[PDB]
Amino acid sequence: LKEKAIPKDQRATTPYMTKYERARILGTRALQISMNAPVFVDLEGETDPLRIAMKELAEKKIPLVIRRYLPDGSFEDWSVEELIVDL
Amino acid sequence: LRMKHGTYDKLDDDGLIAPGVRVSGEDVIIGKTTPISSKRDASTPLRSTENGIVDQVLVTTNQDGLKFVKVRVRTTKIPQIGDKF
Amino acid sequence: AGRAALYKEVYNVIASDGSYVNYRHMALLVDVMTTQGGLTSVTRHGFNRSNTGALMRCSFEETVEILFEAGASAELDDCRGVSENVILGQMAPIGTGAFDVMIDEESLVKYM
Amino acid sequence: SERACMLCGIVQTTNEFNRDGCPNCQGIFEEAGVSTMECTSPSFEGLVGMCKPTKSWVAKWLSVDHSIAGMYAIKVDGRLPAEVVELLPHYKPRDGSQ
Amino acid sequence: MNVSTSTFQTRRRRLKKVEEEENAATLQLGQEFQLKQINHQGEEEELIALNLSEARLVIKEALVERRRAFKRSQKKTREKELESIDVLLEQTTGGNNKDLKNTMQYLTNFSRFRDQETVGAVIQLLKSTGLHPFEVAQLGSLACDTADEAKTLIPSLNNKISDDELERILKELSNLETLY
Amino acid sequence: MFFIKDLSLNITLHPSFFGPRMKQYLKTKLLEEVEGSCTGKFGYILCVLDYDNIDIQRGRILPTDGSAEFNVKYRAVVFKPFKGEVVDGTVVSCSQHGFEVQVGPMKVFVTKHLMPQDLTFNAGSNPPSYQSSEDVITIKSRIRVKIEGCISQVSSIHAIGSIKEDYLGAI
Amino acid sequence: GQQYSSAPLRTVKEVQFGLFSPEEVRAISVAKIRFPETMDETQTRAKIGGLNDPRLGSIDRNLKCQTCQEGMNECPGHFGHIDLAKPVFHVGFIAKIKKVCECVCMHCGKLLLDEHNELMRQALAIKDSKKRFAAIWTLCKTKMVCETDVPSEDDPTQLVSRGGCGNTQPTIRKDGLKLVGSWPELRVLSTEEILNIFKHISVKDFTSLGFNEVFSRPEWMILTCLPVPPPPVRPSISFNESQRGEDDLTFKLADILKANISLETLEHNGAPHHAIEEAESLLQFHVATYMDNDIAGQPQALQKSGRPVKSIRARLKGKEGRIRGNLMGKRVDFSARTVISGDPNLELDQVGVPKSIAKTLTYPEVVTPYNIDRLTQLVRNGPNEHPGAKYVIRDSGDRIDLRYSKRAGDIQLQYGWKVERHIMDNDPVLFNRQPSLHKMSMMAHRVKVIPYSTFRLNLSVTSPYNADFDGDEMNLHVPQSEETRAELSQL
Amino acid sequence: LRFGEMERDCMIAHGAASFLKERLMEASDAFRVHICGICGLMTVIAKLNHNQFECKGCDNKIDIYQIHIPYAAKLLFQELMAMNITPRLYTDRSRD
Amino acid sequence: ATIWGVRCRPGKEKELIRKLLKKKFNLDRAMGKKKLKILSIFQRDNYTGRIYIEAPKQSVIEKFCNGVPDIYISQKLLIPVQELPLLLKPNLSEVALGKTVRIRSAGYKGQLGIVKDVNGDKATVELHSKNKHITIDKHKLTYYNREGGEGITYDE
Amino acid sequence: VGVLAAQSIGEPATQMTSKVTSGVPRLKEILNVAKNMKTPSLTVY
RNA sequence: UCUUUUAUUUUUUCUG
Ligand SMILES: [Mg+2]
Ligand SMILES: [Zn+2]
Ligand SMILES: [Zn+2]
Ligand SMILES: [Zn+2]
Ligand SMILES: [Zn+2]
Repeated sequence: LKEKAIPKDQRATTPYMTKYERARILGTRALQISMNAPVFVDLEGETDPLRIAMKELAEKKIPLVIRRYLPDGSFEDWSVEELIVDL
Repeated sequence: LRMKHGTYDKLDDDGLIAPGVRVSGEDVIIGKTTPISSKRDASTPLRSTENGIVDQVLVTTNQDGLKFVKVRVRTTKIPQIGDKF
Repeated sequence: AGRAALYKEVYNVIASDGSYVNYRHMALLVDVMTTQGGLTSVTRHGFNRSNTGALMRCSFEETVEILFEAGASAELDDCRGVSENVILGQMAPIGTGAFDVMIDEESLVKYM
Repeated sequence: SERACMLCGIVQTTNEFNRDGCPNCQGIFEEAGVSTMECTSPSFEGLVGMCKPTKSWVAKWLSVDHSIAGMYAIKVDGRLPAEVVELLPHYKPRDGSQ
Repeated sequence: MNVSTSTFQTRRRRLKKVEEEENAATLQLGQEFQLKQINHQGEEEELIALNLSEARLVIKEALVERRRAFKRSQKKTREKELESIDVLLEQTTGGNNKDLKNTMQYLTNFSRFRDQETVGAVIQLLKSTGLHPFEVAQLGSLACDTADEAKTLIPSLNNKISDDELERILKELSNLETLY
Repeated sequence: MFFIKDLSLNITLHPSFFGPRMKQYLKTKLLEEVEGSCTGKFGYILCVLDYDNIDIQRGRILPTDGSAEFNVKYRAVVFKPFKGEVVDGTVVSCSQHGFEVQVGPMKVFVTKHLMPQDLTFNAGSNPPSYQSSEDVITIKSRIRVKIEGCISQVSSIHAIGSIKEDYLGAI
Repeated sequence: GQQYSSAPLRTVKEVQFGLFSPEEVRAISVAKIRFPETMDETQTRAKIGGLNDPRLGSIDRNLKCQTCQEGMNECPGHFGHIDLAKPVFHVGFIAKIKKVCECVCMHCGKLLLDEHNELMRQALAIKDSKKRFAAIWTLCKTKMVCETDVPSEDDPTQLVSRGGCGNTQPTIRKDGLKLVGSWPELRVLSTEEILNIFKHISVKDFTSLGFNEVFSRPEWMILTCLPVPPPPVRPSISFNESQRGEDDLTFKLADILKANISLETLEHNGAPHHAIEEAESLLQFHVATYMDNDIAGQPQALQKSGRPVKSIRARLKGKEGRIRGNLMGKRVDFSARTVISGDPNLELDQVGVPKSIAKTLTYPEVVTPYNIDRLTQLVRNGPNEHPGAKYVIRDSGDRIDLRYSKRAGDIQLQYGWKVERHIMDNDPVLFNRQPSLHKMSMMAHRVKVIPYSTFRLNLSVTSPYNADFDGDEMNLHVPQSEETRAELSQL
Repeated sequence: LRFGEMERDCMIAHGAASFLKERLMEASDAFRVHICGICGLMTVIAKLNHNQFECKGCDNKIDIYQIHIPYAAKLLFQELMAMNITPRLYTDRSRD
Repeated sequence: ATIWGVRCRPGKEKELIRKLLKKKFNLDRAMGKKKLKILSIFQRDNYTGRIYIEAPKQSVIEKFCNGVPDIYISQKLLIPVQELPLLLKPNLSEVALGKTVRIRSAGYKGQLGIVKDVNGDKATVELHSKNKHITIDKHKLTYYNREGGEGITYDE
Repeated sequence: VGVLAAQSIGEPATQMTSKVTSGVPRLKEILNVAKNMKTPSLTVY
């Protein structure tokens, strides 16, 4: 049943990236870069996957989406570049 | 059969390490074979976290006549940082 | 009134020795203790007699008795519990497992 | 060494059979002309430590009430000879047959 | 065994032992072959069936737009049709999958209607009859002549249609048969 | 009997394969995984429809591994034989024990204990054939068979056929 | 285990509970266990039809299970089944059986009350199964007779026939491991009669009670077909090379099976009805001590050595049990403990690590073109220097140990492989004080390689750990994945 | 080293779910077990060499799923199944 | 009908009935006109761990079974009359490894040691004065016979 | 937050040192809703 | 061309 999906409008969640979120996206992208996924930013002599993921998040160029599960089983898809990561 | 990872070169013909020779890590000190109806070794290796010098070795016979052995190993402990006083 | 009085008593206990603990920790304690009708004790007979996950309940003291009860009653556990996900060995919804990460197909193709 | 009689069930040493025969069945055995060795067997089960012939209701079932206090087996394997089966019509097989 | 294809009906199969209704042609279908079915957006609809001529047409289409997809990816009588469809499949698939080839051969030596307009007319007529999709697919697939004969082929269809109307649809179908 | 139906599949894609060619690579893998497969539960998945409009939704990234599981929704024509159905097919091979009839993608086996008496095998024909007083059956001939039973194997389905009722025979 | 499988990769999302049916046990078991002898008979280990039957699972390293052909490393174990000649109660459900029996009629198998009664409708209205069951039990305790008819709501004088028999109900009591009914005509209720009434109970009758027809039907409460666990649940111990000891559970299974053999033989032969009774009592005792070794008010079962037998509740209940001891928390690889020291010359977020612990622990990193040269230098250095590696994982999963491989220069690194490089500087590693009483008592630091045998930590950090340098010990846990180093760094 | 209940508890407090996974599953003990859709028990005769998966009693051969769980959890579930409790593992969320 | 079943240790029904019955002849010989009220004693091979004695009163049986070891007189049951006919029914049923060696340009000069494992191009030796293993190339180390004396380079 | 509050309330309990009972026994008594009370008290203004 | 072992439980002792 796709009725549980909440469209882009009506979303009643925080637009700011949660610290747990940012932890997971950095870890996920660091792992992908380690396992030889493509790189979306210029490699300025950076070899550490975690730091490459840091630079990618800073440039807001990670092709990832957080499905932000609501308590009742509902959910909201948030694009990572659309999330404002300030902390 | 199943021998231990310890080095067996140090052991003498009697199968017992003599004093004045180092034994380190898993080096065997007593050479044991446990035949049953092929040699099927059952030796007692040295402790992996222990190193030192074999200080003394004694061979006797228990009350049942079976051979008994006691092997004393000596080491020097100099104080290090983690040592407690 | 029972909840707020019990908060006041806990705060008195914490402050008797001079220790200061933030209000909302006590608030959340009293609210879990009073979330049902009465004051559910933090004991064998209290919160552990609730309707939470069977595996979570047996993770507390009375394990085999609760497991026998769950088998008799054919209880279904939804595996939304921390103890459940620890026991079965999945990434529990703790702080990062509350969501999942998804590839952005459209953005990936568009940037190329 | 132990042997069990096949008619009255008295059990005792093969030696004591060889000396005194069968105390309960001596008359019948002599009348039929059969030695006690053939009418005894070594295979027996279900002993009975037997005291009161005239008062034991177990004995009333097992047909020992007319015998002496003694040593009796509920089962004694074998078929009794015809030369005593005919002369003791009231007997029944002790192996549970019939 | 292998990576299987999942299912959309959230089945209630919670420890119930094998209780599937007996597989039969008397409408005693499986649990997943039911009249009701859930669409992609989540709406309940009636099962849609189709005849052999529909099978050939939809397969031909699906192959065609698959070819057009391959193409834009790389940018950046009874014999000619057989040969064209053969070379179509050969250029489409690698060649190892012989099952599609066998199905091609079967569907192309057996099907009644060769025209999309005739196909649409028959679908509209079967809609007017309003019978089960399985039933109408069978009727458009198999060849029949007489009402009693057709009842014999489908014994389930006892109390579903009048003899006069079955004869009517049958003669209408007979006229709509194409002569290759 | 060739029903169009709703199917979906989980495809796990290793992180190295993320890229511009995400679409076409997954497309090809899906076609290999679906074409030619067979399952007793669903029948026989012959051909996936609307290739160009298959929706590859937002795929999960697995927790332990970066591998991404995509649930693809699609339409596909599925075939499952049913007990008690009349179908015509072509004989592929003949023997004293049976002659194997090709029905769609799969073969139907017919036993002599369910055949009319008049039909009689003759081994003097090359290939071996069955003769009657009104018709002759041979490999290159269309024959109408009545499926009564189905048995499912690991990667196939088999059907049991007979011809006793009216209009069941060779045309 | 560790091998390719073509099944889908999956995570569980519910756990259903219930009971085995005897038919389910019979259908799911791979073998029947009938011979009490476990092994050693005629110097053959494959005791067919007995305990530790190879069909139940591999007993040792043989690469041959006779069921899956996958070896002990992969075999999950397959149960046997033993059909008891008579049914026997479940220890865990003694109170439950008593409760149901006093709730329901012991002749017709019907509840003493019905929706005709107001209190009964109120009790049934409770949605939650446990409180509902409690309500019905409290109501049916007072009733001690089956009324064939009950007054009607429309007219009290009018009596409506509720159905069922008219037999007066007995007072059930618990004496030891059996139930005794006082009608007084006091008598022990036969477990066969109890199981008879339980099957005769209707579908609605227990659906109203806290039971489900599909999951846990009330007759399944009683053991008729005991499932015999596979060898991995009951592994054998070795005193010496020749002296082998069967596990406590295996010993209890052998005892139960001997009891069952005696009982079925005694059934087949003459049944005095009291020898049968004592044999049934012994079988129930053996099952009860096998499955629960802490029965109140009853002699405790002793092993050969005179010590309590390690039973199911014994292994699942205590802190060292399977849940608390082996699942809530449990032993860990890629970790070290040692004494701690204060080092004011170390940054706040940084911890000194002994060189030996550094050379011991490793973190596996996948090969990339970014660090191919670095990983080549480390694989050349080998395990024997601090910067190096201990293992290399090939794509096929074949793992080569550098200490035992002399061709380390020849081994060329390829993308996709994994090298178990040692922990270098700046690697996040969790650092733990053992009385972890609060969140801040477990934090991740940055490794600093230093040659000495203590964990040097910057000394402002001792406050959250509540740590001294008076012999305290702390742990270091190395993350094994980039995912985990990331979450350790930013959380 | 024994990742105690206190240690697990502090990790829950911290929120490092991937660490708690990798500590309790990858480090301590990881076992792949096969289960079937109908009953969801670890009694699937899975001959991975022949790629044939069987579940007697439910007769199915298709709805077979592999799950990675700790050996401790596997052995607890075996223990309970001996104990006539059903630790039954399933997929479809029904109550939602 | 007064037949009472008594528990006793299994495997010795034969011997316990033997001791009881021999004791009974001894007693009956000993006593005068009054002689004790025990009617019969027996057992079954199929039913182990138990004996069956037919006697009128519990104190008579207790008095009789005093002085008999191993009998569990504390467990007796009065067998009901209905169970007796069925009970009494007649029919039931390299050369550098492990050698002594010295180092000659390193911080550990003059250290004797024993070769343990070699990984190619480098040998591991345990210092004979300190508790450490060290890795160093073999061509640069000198090997001796088992006993101290003549020294040779890596040419054996 | 639940675990956070549990640890935040448990940590002071370990370091706890006109009358009314206080300290660890009092915290235990609050946690364990007890019908009987060591030192009942009623403050009436 | 790799592999290759270190029983179990009951007790006691102390360590933080
Ligand atoms: Mg300290
Ligand atoms: Zn005689
Ligand atoms: Zn197996
Ligand atoms: Zn009744
Ligand atoms: Zn199943």
